[PDB]
Order: sequence, then structure tokens, then C-alpha cells
Amino acid sequence: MKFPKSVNMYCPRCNTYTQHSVSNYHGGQRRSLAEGQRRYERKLKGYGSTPKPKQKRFAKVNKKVTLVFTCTKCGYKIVKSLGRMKKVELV
Amino acid sequence: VRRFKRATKYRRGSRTHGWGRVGQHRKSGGSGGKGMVGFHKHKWSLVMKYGESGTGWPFYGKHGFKQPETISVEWRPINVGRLAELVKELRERGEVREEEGRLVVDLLKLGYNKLLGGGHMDVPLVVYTPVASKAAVEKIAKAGGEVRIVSL
Amino acid sequence: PSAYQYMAMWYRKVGREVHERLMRSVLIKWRKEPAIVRVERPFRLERARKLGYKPKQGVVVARVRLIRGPFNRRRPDSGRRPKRMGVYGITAWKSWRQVAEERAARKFPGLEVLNSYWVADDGIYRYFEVILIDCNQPTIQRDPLYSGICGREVPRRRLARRLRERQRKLIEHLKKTLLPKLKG
Amino acid sequence: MIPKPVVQVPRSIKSGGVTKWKEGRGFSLGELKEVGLNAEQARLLGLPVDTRRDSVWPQNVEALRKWLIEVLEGKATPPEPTLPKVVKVKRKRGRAFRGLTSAGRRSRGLISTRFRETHNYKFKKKAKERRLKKRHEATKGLGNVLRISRIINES
RNA sequence: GGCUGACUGGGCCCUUGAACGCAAGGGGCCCAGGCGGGAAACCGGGGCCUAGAGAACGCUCGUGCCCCCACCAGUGGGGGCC
RNA sequence: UCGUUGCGGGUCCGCUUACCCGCCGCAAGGCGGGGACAGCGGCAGGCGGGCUGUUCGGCUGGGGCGGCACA
RNA sequence: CUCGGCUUAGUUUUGCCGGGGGAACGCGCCGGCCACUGGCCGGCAAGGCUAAGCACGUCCCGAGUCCGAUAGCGCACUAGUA
RNA sequence: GCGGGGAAAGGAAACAUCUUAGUACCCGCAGGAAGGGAAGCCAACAGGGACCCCCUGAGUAGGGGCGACCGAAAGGGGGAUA
Ligand SMILES: [Mg+2]
Ligand SMILES: [Mg+2]
Ligand SMILES: [Mg+2]
Ligand SMILES: [Mg+2]
Ligand SMILES: [Mg+2]
Ligand SMILES: [Mg+2]
Ligand SMILES: [Mg+2]
Ligand SMILES: [Mg+2]
Ligand SMILES: [Mg+2]
Ligand SMILES: [Mg+2]
Ligand SMILES: [Mg+2]
Ligand SMILES: [Mg+2]
Ligand SMILES: [Mg+2]
Ligand SMILES: [Mg+2]
Ligand SMILES: [Mg+2]
Ligand SMILES: [Mg+2]
Ligand SMILES: [Mg+2]
Ligand SMILES: [Mg+2]
Ligand SMILES: [Mg+2]
Ligand SMILES: [Mg+2]
Ligand SMILES: [Mg+2]
Ligand SMILES: [Mg+2]
Ligand SMILES: [Mg+2]
Ligand SMILES: [Mg+2]
Ligand SMILES: [Mg+2]
Ligand SMILES: [Mg+2]
Ligand SMILES: [Zn+2]
Repeated sequence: MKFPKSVNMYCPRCNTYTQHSVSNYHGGQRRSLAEGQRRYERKLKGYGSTPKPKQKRFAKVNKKVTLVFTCTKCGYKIVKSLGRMKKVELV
Repeated sequence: VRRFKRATKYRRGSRTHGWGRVGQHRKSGGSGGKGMVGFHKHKWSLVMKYGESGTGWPFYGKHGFKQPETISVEWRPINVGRLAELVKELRERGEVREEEGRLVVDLLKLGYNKLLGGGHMDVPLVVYTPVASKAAVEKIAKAGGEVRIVSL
Repeated sequence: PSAYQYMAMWYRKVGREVHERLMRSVLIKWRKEPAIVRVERPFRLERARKLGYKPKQGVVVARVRLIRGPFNRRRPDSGRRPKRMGVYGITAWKSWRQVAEERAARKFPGLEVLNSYWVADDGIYRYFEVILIDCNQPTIQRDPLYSGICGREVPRRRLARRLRERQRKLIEHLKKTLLPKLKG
Repeated sequence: MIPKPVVQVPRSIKSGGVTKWKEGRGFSLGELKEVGLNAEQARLLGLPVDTRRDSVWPQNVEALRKWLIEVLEGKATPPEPTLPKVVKVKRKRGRAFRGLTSAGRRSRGLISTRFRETHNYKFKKKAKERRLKKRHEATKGLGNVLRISRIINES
């Protein structure tokens, strides 16, 4: 499905409607200093089987479409989901 | 004290001892596992009854952090109404020094370290406390007393 | 600064390169001697004296050579859960220094190990020197440090009598020189 | 009646300002100095002496002055001196084999941390509790039984 | 033809789950903020209605003049609530 | 790959004394070959049913195959 | 300090072992729950000993809402015997 | 009693991290007790003052397929005191 690159949206910070630029959400890089990553690396040390579960069978065909709407006036970002469907084409 | 006959006395001659003939008295399979187990599969209905829906929170999961207790004050507050009772008893035994024409009490020697505002103050009182709430200071001051904040 | 302070310089940064030249020759001989050898004098004299060595009759200094690295962990030959199957990297809770002291003690039965210290390393071996004392020797028995290992007995009648006398004499002295000041 | 030193209980942050007194290990050198004694003389009089303590409490000084006067006037009998009365050192056998040399003490953790926090101490402490079923080892899984029961009974 | 309500913060109810305990999901009625269409009434919190739906732990992003990190202050870093 | 690993000369050459291999000797030590390689220890990647622990779901006109009447 | 490993409540933070690297010196060094800086506070590792107060039961003494010869220790007896 | 080596069954309603458990057992070494013991301590600007053992702190902090489950220390009261 096609989606605009710019929309007029309510900005909670500006308390008004402003133009918003649209972009795809991209997950950030897992940082090694994250507490769960520190615990995992500890658990990975030493002997033993593989310590944690690792999913093998997957069932979803598509992911939820997540878009970042950036306010052009103040930079406030709203990340919203459009539901589970194939990747949108930002037009 | 009242004493009651043990159930084993009644159960002699009953074959099953209260466990029924069909689902008899078996091992840990009759409890659905050993210990506090099963709460996410077959005892999940017990979590849904007592816990938060959706997350089963108190049974499972994390919430918040704990402020370290070794660097946190353990408060022992006293209400204004309860304090008024206390000074009445203290005065009768003579433990109160009316230092300045008013009864003087200091909470720390009484074992408290905060003053709260529930109840009524019926006498003028000088209170030496590290911490006092807003209503405690007002109620004490409306009775002709005063709160004095000491430094820990 | 004692000469012992200067002797320690060969195990410090200033003297390491000269010492490391010397050991490259010395270790050739030590690799061909018996694994445990009694030596006339300690190799690190300043270190040995700090650890209780003195050249008395009945003090034995033994040099011990042993193979370094981790201990000989065995691969289990029956059923184990995977955590208990590893070999590489698993070491003993004993240091090689304690192992050296124990091996020395086997060669000198009846002697007590006082202390030990590291002397040298090579690619395969580690060298220690172990101080042992003979607790049956009259010279050893009366030594103030070695008596802690060899045993010491002082009758209670000796210390208590001496203490009671000292207390009695002190009270008489304090009557003159202190009682007026206390009451004044 | 030989006095006992009175010292202040350390005031923790958790206490919030509430303080109390306790019996100390011994009289401080400052307190002994005010009554004209050193550590040796005070110990010869049977007094407990604590040369580590820095505080000087007037109530301790006052108790010392009162009792010293009784002793120096023949009204009170000092107890036996607070110094060693026996010397009992046993011959040691197999120090190296029982981990009592410096190398053994290091591996046992006794150089870096306290005896109570060493791993062999933890192993022995918990083994005793389980053998006698003392305190928390009378019930295995006690914490989880309490946790689940609190949720059900406090819902 | 003009638009973005496929909106921000919340509450209540119906169904999933009959009378009768019990997830997630879905639907309905509203209050506040700020909009769109319309003369106005009114309607819009996706698709005329009944399907297209995912716990804990972990990670990631958004948000806040936001809270915490062990004697005190600072810098980097970490953690927390939504 | 880190250490063992040293010495001369302009990454290369050489050397032997480390170390390794064999012969002689009771031992001391000698002879020959190799040689800072190899071997050995730690760390890392690959191959690895040689060996260790386990999982191999449910419904079902018995089970199995199928199907999903499993959401 | 770093890497591997066992362990520990010790968690970016327990102890240790092994491989590699590796100080300073009292005008110094160490600790104060991630690292560093400043302040303040507390101390002086890497040497040795130490009574009392605490574990146990072959053995000795005492006791008993304990058992009473298929019980009570396997053994009340030419039982650790045949 | 001290040092070292060191499981599995079972539990987690499967099972591998984990637990069981530094247990069973093995190897070495002591005493009538052993081990510990005299601050490179703990605390928080107020002060404690070697150690071991008992009561408590406390199933608290904390560790943990944050699951099962595991689990302190300081402080306080005592025995005893060098
Ligand atoms: Mg039943
Ligand atoms: Mg049935
Ligand atoms: Mg039956
Ligand atoms: Mg579940
Ligand atoms: Mg979290
Ligand atoms: Mg198993
Ligand atoms: Mg427990
Ligand atoms: Mg349902
Ligand atoms: Mg119903
Ligand atoms: Mg649905
Ligand atoms: Mg602190
Ligand atoms: Mg090579
Ligand atoms: Mg290799
Ligand atoms: Mg197989
Ligand atoms: Mg399966
Ligand atoms: Mg079937
Ligand atoms: Mg089938
Ligand atoms: Mg020193
Ligand atoms: Mg019989
Ligand atoms: Mg009969
Ligand atoms: Mg069992
Ligand atoms: Mg199982
Ligand atoms: Mg099984
Ligand atoms: Mg003893
Ligand atoms: Mg001893
Ligand atoms: Mg444990
Ligand atoms: Zn904005």
C-alpha cells in the first residue's frame, strides 16, 4: 500500500496540527552494555549446553508496519503501527 | 483451649482416608507437579483469578527497581492525635520538661523520626522532629505550639 | 637502605634484563637436576629472610621444579550433563606453590613447611624454593618464630604469679602518686 | 563492681536519627588518660582496654574515677589483669597439606576477604544449617511458598 | 469538491468467556485537547456489519525542564515508570 | 595467535646455546643431525555421532498415513 | 590489567586457579556496590602465633508419657556368631 | 576437623542453563577439639573496635530458562574475653 511522505498531524508538544515527515521505523543496534546483554554474555561463558531458547519455527508472513512521524516544527516523534501487512511504499 | 479428635481416628475403616475412590491419593502428579509449579500452563487459571490480566504480573515479571535500603531512611512517623495521647501519659509520670512555659517533647528520644497530621492536638506543644508534614505543622501551630525541624 | 633492599633490585624492572640473562644459563642446569633438591643457600636471600629463613641447624631450603599450566583435568568417561563434560581451561583450586610445598614435604618426612616463594619460570617448568624446619632440633625449638610451628608451653603458675605481683606493686605505687589527684 | 565501658551504637542512615548506647569492648586511651593511666597500668588493674577506640565519653571517665578511688583505698578488689595468663601453642603437623601456609591461605580467600565471606566457610555454614534443619533450612523453597501465598492472600 | 479522525490523554460498557470463574483480540458510548467536511444539524478514534488475531524474560524506538545508581559533587555509562 | 624465543648482520641471511631427535657413557659428559623451527602450554576458528546428554507434540470409531475438525 | 575456567547473593561489582602483561613506595599505597576526576572519611595488603567461649561419641555416668523377645540395635542367648 | 578432586538419580510435572551440591564418594593431613583471630575492617561526617559459636537482621538485599529455586552482610542481643 502507498503512504504519503508528509502528513498533517496533531503534535502533542505544539498542542496543534503541524506538518509531519514520515519514515520507516528501523530498530537500533543492540548495545553490548545493555543489562540483558551483559547477563547473556555472562551466561554464555563456561561449559554447558546452549543456555537460552532460540526459536526455529516462524509463522508470521508480514510484520506490523511501523512509521515514524517527525514534527517539522519541534522534532517530536510519533511512532505508530498501521497493522500487519506488507511493506508500505512511501510516496 | 479446646481439644479436638484427630482425623485419622475417624478414617480407620474408611479405605481411602478422604481421598476418594476414583482420584485416589497419589504422588506429585496429583498436585500437578512438585512445589510452586505450573502457574503458566495448567494453573494459569489461578494466576488470572488473583493476578493482573494479560501479564499475570505479581506471579511473573519485573516492575520497577528497589531503592537500596542501606541508603534509605526507615521512617517511624507518629500522628498528631496519637502524640497528644502520648504527652498526656508522659506528663502524668513526669517525663515532660515544660522548658519554656510549654510542654517540650523531641521525637527522636521517643523513638520516632517524623510527625504526621492525623488526629487532633489539644494542648500547646513544642515538637523537635527531623520531618513534619504540612498538616502536622499547621495543627500543632493552631493549638499554640510549634514544630522545630532538627537536622539529621 | 640495607643490602637486602639492593638484592631485591634483580626482581624489579631496573634489574630484570640482567637477571633474565643470568637465568637463561642457570635454568639449563636446573632442568637436569632432580625435581627436588636441597640447596645450601636460598636463591632469593632477601625474600627468604622476609618469609622466616635463617641459616640455623635444621633449616632446610629445597628447590622444587614442576610442570606449569592447568592441572590434569580428566575427561569423564560416563554419563554427564553437558556442563560437566569440559576439559580445557578447568584448573585446580590449589596453586602450584602449594603443590610445590607439599611435594617438598614428602621428600623430608617429619619436617614442617614454613613458607615458600617463586624463583623462576621457563616454557614448561616453574621453580619454587620451600623453607622447611626440623622441629626436633634444639636450635629450632627455642626460636621465637619457629616455636609457633614447633610448639610452646608456659605454665600458668609462671605467668599468673608474675602478673599478680605486678598488680600488687602497681596499686601501692598508685596510692602515693595517683590517689590524691583523683580525689583532688 | 568493676565498671563496664559505655559506647554509642553507630548511627546508620537507615535509623533516621534514633541512637542508643551499648557496652563497649573496652575503655579508650583518652578515657584512661584523664584518670592518669596508660594501657598497661589499666590492664594490670583488671580493666578492659580498647586502644583502637578514639572517642572519650565523660560517663566512662566518671565511672573510672569512682572505681579507682575505691580500689586505691582498699574498698574494692581489682580482678585479675586483662593480660594473657596461659601460653598454649601446639606442635603443628602437615601445615602444607591442610592449606595453612601462605599459599593455602591465599587460595582459600583469606588474604583478600574475611573468613565469613570465603567459599569454604559458606559451604560449611550451609551444610550445618541443612543438617540441623535450622532457621531457613527447615523448609526448602520457603521464599517461593511465601511469595505465592502473599499474592493469593493479599489480592 | 474539500480533507487525514487509520488523531493525543483518559473513563465506562458489550463480546471473546450464556446463566457462572477466566487472557490477548474486536466492537460500542462518552469526557478533555486540537482538527477535517458542512449553511447548519451532524459525522469522522479506519474500511456498511459479523474474520485477518499474540504472555513473561530480553532487545529496540518514542516520550519527560521525569526518577534512581551505595560518604559528597561532577563526567561517561547503566537502570526505572508510561 | 600469545609465550617458550636467544645472538650477530641488511622482512631476509646466518649462528648456536635454548629446545628437539638419535648414538656412546653407571654417572659426569662426549658425537652427529635439526634448530628459534619444531615440540609444549593458553586463547581463537574449522572438521568432528569418535564420545556424552537429550528431544522426537496432540486429536484420532485402536495405532499409523493423511487431515487440522489445534487459533 | 587482560583472556579462559571453577565458584559466589556479589549483580558492568565475590573468591580463586591457569595463560599472557605487570607497579609504587610513606611527598607512597589501599578501601568507601560501574569507570574516572575532585573533596572528605577510613586504613597500611602481599611474613608468623594465640587461651576461653562452639563440633563429635569408640568410652564413662545419669535420665526416660520410649520398646518389651515377630518389638527394641542385625545380636537380651557359646552374634557380626553359625 | 582442615586442604584438594568431584557425580548422577531426582526436581524444574519434557529438557539442555539451573538445581540436587561443592552433596555422595575418592585422595591427602591434624587435634582432643580443629579451623578462625588482633583492621590496607566497618561505617557515614554519628560513631563502632581481634576472632569463633548461639539468637536475630532474613528468606530482607541480591542471583536465577528473573523459572524451579538459591541467598548474604553490616547492625543489635548473648557465650567468652588477650
Ligand atoms: Mg483428587
Ligand atoms: Mg479420572
Ligand atoms: Mg488405589
Ligand atoms: Mg502460558
Ligand atoms: Mg525492565
Ligand atoms: Mg539430570
Ligand atoms: Mg535456603
Ligand atoms: Mg477463548
Ligand atoms: Mg459463564
Ligand atoms: Mg478475534
Ligand atoms: Mg556504604
Ligand atoms: Mg613454533
Ligand atoms: Mg598449539
Ligand atoms: Mg548419541
Ligand atoms: Mg516437541
Ligand atoms: Mg496420540
Ligand atoms: Mg496425522
Ligand atoms: Mg606493609
Ligand atoms: Mg530381635
Ligand atoms: Mg511372648
Ligand atoms: Mg532424594
Ligand atoms: Mg524433570
Ligand atoms: Mg526424564
Ligand atoms: Mg581451640
Ligand atoms: Mg588452632
Ligand atoms: Mg548453594
Ligand atoms: Zn511539534
